[PDB]
Amino acid sequence: IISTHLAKLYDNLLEQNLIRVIEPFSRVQIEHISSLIKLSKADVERKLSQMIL
Amino acid sequence: MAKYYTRITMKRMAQLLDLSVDESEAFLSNLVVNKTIFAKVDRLAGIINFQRPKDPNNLLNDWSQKLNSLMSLVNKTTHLIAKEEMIHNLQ
Repeated sequence: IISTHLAKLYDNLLEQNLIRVIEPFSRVQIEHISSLIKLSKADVERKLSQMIL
Repeated sequence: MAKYYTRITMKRMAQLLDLSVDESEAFLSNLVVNKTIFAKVDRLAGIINFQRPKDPNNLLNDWSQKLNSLMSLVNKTTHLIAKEEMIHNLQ
């Protein structure tokens, strides 16, 4: 049963981490935030678009 | 420096901390997210500031406070002036 909730927990935690790392400042490049979150650029861009929508 | 400065470039304060810019911002990030010092750094032009945004209620409120202080001071002057004249031109 743990594998049923592991993916959703990971997604929620990703959202939390992204909001935490964006929070401390303002306008910034995407390369730095991708390096901080150690992910690619396209997926981070889509995640940001979904969050802002 | 946040107590005295208003807006400052990245490299100047990095030099004043004797350590690299990335270390500076990484060290102040956990400070600002802990809500102990307020700053909004910009990582495109290397300009950082403090200076919380201005609310309409505040501006004219401080204006009224300055008015209050002015009235109190101008009221206090006259008594001192009167006691100055009293010791010289009473007789």
